Amino acid sequence: ITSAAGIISLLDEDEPQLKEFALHKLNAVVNDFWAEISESVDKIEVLYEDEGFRSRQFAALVASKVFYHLGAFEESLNYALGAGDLFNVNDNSEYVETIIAKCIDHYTKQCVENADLPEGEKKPIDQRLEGIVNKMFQRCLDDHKYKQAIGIALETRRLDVFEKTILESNDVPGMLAYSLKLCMSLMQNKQFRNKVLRVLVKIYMNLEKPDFINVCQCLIFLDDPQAVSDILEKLVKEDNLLMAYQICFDLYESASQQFLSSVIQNLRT
Amino acid sequence: AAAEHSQRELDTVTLEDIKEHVKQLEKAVSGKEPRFVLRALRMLPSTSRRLNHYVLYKAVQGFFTSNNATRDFLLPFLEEPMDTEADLQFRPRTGKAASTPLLPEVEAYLQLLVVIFMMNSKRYKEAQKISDDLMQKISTQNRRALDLVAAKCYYYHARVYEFLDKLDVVRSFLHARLRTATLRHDADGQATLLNLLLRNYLHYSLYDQAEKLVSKSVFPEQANNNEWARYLYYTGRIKAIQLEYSEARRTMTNALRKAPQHTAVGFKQTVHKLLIVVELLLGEIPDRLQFRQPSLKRSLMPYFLLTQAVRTGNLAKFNQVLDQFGEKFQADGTYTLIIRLRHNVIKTGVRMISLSYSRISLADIAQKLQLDSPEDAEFIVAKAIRDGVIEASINHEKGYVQSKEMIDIYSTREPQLAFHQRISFCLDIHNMSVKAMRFPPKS
Amino acid sequence: ATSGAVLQAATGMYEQLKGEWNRKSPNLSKCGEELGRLKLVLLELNFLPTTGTKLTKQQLILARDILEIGAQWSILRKDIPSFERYMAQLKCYYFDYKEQLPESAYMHQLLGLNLLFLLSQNRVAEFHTELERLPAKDIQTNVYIKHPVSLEQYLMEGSYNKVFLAKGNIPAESYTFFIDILLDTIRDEIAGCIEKAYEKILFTEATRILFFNTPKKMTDYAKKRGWVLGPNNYYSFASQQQKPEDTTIPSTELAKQVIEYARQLEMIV
Amino acid sequence: DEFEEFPAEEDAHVWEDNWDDDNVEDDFSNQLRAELEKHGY
Amino acid sequence: RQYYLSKIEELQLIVNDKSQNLRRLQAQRNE
Amino acid sequence: VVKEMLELAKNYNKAVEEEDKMTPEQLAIKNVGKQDPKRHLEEHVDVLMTSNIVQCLAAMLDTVVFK
Amino acid sequence: YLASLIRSVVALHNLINNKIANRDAEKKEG
Amino acid sequence: DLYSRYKKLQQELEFLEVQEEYIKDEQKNLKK
Repeated sequence: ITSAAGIISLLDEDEPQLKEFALHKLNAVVNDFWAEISESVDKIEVLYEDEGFRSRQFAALVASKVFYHLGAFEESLNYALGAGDLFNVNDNSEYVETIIAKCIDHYTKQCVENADLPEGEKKPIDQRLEGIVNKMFQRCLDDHKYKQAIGIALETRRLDVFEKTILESNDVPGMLAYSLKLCMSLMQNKQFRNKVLRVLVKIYMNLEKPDFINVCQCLIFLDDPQAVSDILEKLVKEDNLLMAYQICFDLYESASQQFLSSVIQNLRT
Repeated sequence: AAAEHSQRELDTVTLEDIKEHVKQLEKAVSGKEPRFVLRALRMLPSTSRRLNHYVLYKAVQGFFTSNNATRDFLLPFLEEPMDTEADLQFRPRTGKAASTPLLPEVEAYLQLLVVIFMMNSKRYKEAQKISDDLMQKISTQNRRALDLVAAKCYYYHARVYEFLDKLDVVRSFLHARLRTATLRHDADGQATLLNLLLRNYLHYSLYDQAEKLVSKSVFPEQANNNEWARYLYYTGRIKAIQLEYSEARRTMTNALRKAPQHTAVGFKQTVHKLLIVVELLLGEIPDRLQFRQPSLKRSLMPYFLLTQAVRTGNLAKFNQVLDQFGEKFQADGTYTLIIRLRHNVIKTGVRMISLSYSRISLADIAQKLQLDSPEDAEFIVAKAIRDGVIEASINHEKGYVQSKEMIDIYSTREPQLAFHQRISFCLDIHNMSVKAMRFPPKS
Repeated sequence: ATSGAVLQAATGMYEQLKGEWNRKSPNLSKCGEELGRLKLVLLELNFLPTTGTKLTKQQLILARDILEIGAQWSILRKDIPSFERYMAQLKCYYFDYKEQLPESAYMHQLLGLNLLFLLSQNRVAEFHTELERLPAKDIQTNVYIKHPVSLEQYLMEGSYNKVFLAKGNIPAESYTFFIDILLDTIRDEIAGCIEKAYEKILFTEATRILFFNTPKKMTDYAKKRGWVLGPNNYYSFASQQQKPEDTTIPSTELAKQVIEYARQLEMIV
Repeated sequence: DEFEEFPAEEDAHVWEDNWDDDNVEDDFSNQLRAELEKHGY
Repeated sequence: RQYYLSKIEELQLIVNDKSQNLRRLQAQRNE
Repeated sequence: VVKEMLELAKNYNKAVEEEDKMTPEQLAIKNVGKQDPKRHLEEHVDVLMTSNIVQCLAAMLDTVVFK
Repeated sequence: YLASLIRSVVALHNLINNKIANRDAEKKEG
Repeated sequence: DLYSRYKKLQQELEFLEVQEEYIKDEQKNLKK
C-alpha cells in the first residue's frame, strides 16, 4: 500500500548499512512522499555532509529529489551537482529534466559573468557543473540536429563546443551559414562577436575551397585589414583571379575608406 | 424519435457548441490568450450532459477523421449510430484542417467529452485507456493552453478513477502529475490537481499525510473560485482534526462563502455539516437560519438535534442523539469530531457564563454549569480562561472570575488595523481590475 | 529458500529472541543485540512492499513480531527515542499491509500505547490525527485504546482530579512508564493553568493546585519554572499578565502603512 | 459546475425562529405565579 | 531538445501578458 | 466632501442602475455634462484621499520627530 | 476606506463595462 | 528552429520592456 513514511525512522538509526536500505528506499518512494522527507532534510543532508557514509552519493540524490519536489531549485542543483553517476546521468526521468534544465540554465549565468572578467579574477566553475553541461554538450552533439546545440553552444559561451559542432559531421557547411547569420544578427556582445568570428573564419580557412565571399565579409566586421590583405595576395598567387575580383568588388561595397586604404596599402607591399 | 432529433439538434448545437469550443479552442491557440478556453471549459459541465452515442461519433466523425489512430481509439469505445437520415457532416476541419493533427486542446476536449461520455457511459476503463492515453497524449504535450484542458480532464480522470473507486492508483499519479504543473508555473492545473489529490487523502483518513501536503504546497492565489472553495473545505477538514479549531471555522465559513451561489446543493450540505460541529467544539452556538434552509433542512436536521443538545447542555440528551443519529455521522465523516464534543460540552456553558456574568463567584459557576464541586470548576473555569474561550481572570484570593474591563476601541488602534486590511484589499481590487482591463489589441 | 532459511533464522533469532523475550525476564541488553540482527535479515527480507513478491506472511509477522518484540522491548528499556524509532518503523506494518497480513491482537495493543505516547509528549495534535487511523468501533471497545482516549477526554475537559485517580486503570505496565511522564506533563499542563488564570496564589493552596506532596518539589517548579514567589508566600504570577502596548503610538509603523496607500494610488500601473 | 464529486445527499412555517424559542420551560404566568407566591408569602 | 523548447514556451507566456499590458498602457495614455 | 460625494453616489446608483440599453453608447454621449458617473465621482475620491493621506502622514511624522 | 471602496467599485464597473465592450465588439465582428 | 525562436522571443521581451518604461513615463509626464 505504502501509506506511511516511517522510513525516516530508519535514517534516524546508526547502523550504516541500515541507512543505505532506508536511503535507497526513500529514493524509490521520494517521488510520492516528498512531504515527510522535506522535514527530514538535515537527516539526509547530514548523511551527505558526513564524509564517512558508505553511500553518500546516494544520500544527495534522495535529498536532491526531496528538494526538487519541495521546489527549492536553488538548493536542488547544489545537491544534484554534489552527487555523481546515478546523480543525474540517467538523463531519463522528469526530475532529471528539471535538474538538468536548471543546471544548464545555471551554467550560462556563471559563464556570462566569467567572460566579463577573464583577467584571472574570473570566478571558478565546478567541474561537475561543467561536466554535466559538456556531457549535455556531448549529449546535444551526438543526439540529433546540431543546429540546436550550436544555439545552446553560443548560449553559454563555450567556443570549443561551438567549433566542435560546426566542424563535426554537421551534415553540410550550410549550418555554417546559419551560425554566421545568428552571430551577426542576434549577438549583442562585440567581444564575443569577435571571438565567434574568429571561429567562423578559422573554419573558413580549413575548408577545402574556403568560402572567400563569406570570409572577407566575416572579416570586415572582425576588423582585420591585414588578414584580408594576405588572403588577397595568396588568391592572386594561386591564379584564382575570378573569385579574387568579387572579394574585392564585394569588399569596396561594405568596408570603410580607412579599412580599404589600409588593405590597399598591404597589397602594394 | 423527435427526442433524438432534438438530441442531434442538441448534438449539432453541442457540436456547434463544441465547434464554438473548438473554434474558440483553435481561437486561443492562435489567439494568444488562454482565457478563451475557460469559457469553453465552463460550458463543459453544461455540455457535459446532453449527449448520447451518436453525438461523439458524428463529432469524432466530424472532428478528427484525419484517418488518425485517434478515431480508432474512441470510436470503438462508443456505440456508433446507424445510417441516420440527418447525416449532417459536422466537420470544422475540412481537408487540410483534417490533415493537420488536432491541436492538443481540442483532441483532449473531444477525448474528454468521450471521457465525459465514458463517465456518462460509465466506461471509466475505456476512458481509462482513453484518458491515460489522453494523459499519455497530454503527458508529453507541453503547450500552455492544454494545461487548462488537461486540468479539467484530470479531475474527470480522477473522477473516472473516482468512480473506479481505487483512488490509490491515482494517488501517486495525481501526486506526481501535480509536480509537472508546479515546475511550469501553471495556474489552473496545479489548483485542480491538488483538490483531487486531497480528496484522495481524506478518503482514506491519512490526515497526517494530508496535513503535510498543505504545509509545504502553496495554493495559487489567482485560482478559480470553484477550486478556491474546494481547497478551503479540505484544509478546513484537516485543520479541524488537527485541533486547530479557530482556524477551521475561519476557513470553512470562507469556504462556504465561495460556494457557487446555487449549483452545488451537496458541497454546501457537507460544509455546513462540519461548520455546525466545528463551531460547537469551539464554544459557539451556530446560526439558526442554517437549519431552516431548504437544501440543508433535512440534510443538517441530524446535526440540529445536536446543537440543541449543546445549548441545553443535557448530556443525557447529547448521548441519546449520538446513539440514534450518531451512526449517520460516520458516513459524513464526523462521528470522531462529535466524540470530542461529548467531553467538551462544558466549555460553551463556561462561555455563556463569561459572556453574561462579569464577576461570578466560582461556587455560582458550579451551580449554573452542573459541575460537581466548586473545586472542579476552578480547573474548568481557568481552563476556559486559559484556552482563550473567555477573557477573564480568576482571583483565587476570594474565588471570583472577573471579566476583563472592556475599553473604548475607537480610541485604541484596533479600528485602524481593521481599516488597513480593508483598504489594502480595496486598493488591490482596483489594481486587479485595472491591471487586467483586457483592452483587446486594437483591431 | 534463502528467505525461509533467514525466516528459519529470523524465527531462529525469533525463537532465540522470542525465547529471550517470551521468558519472564526478556533482558533488554540480551534482547537488544538479537533484535538488531533480525532487522538486517529483514533489511534483506523486507521492511516495505518493495518487490511485488508475496512477502512471507510469517516474515511480515516476524518483523512485526520482532518489532512487536521491540515495541514492548522499547517500553521495557524506557528509552523514548527507541520507542519513536521502533514505533514509527512499526507504524508502517499496521496500515500498509492491512489487506493481506492478518491482525495479531498485539496490533491493537501497540496501537493502544501509541496514542498514550503522543499524549505523554503533549503532542495532542498528533494524538487525534492518530485516532483517525483506527476504525470507529475500536475507539470505544478496545481497552488499550480506550484508556488514553478516555484519559485524553478528561484532560481536555479539565478533570485533572479524575486523571490522577484514573491512573490506576492502566491494564498493562507498559502504560505505567509513559503515564508517569503524563503525570509530569499534566502537572505542567495544570501549571499552565495556574499561570494566566490566577494573578496570585497560596502556597498551601498552590501546593494543592499543583498536586505537590513536597514544598521542595514546589521549589522545583520554583527553580525549573521559577514561578516568582510572592512576598506573602503567594507565588506572584501577577507579573505574568501585565498590561503593555496601550501607551505608545507606533508612529513609524503607520507612516509606513499610509505611505503604502500613497504609493498604490500613485503607481503608474 | 455542480459538485457531483460530493454527493448531493410538515414544518412549512414561514417565520424565522431564534434559538431561545426552542427552550423548554413552563409558561410565564406559572413562573410569575410561583415567583409572586414565593415572595408573596 | 526538450529543455530548450520548454524554456521558450514559458518566456512566451510572459511576453504575451506584456503585450496585452502594453496595449492597455497605450490606451490609458491616448485618452 | 463626504456629504457631497454621497449625493453623487445616489446619482451613480440611478445612473448605473438605469443602465438603459436604448443604444447605450449613445446614452453615454447624450448625458455628458460633466456629471455623476465618474467625473464628479472619484475626482472627489482623489481629493478626499489625498487630503487625508497627507494629513495622516504629517501627523505620524510629527509624532516621531517631535518627542 | 470609503474613498478606497468607491474607487474600487468604480474600477470593477469599468472592467465590466469594458469586458462587455470588447466582447460585444467581439461578437459583432462576425 | 529551437534556438531561432528563442532569441526573437527574448529580444521581444527585452524590447517590450522599453515600451512599458517609456509609456509609464509619458503617462506620468502627461499628468503634469
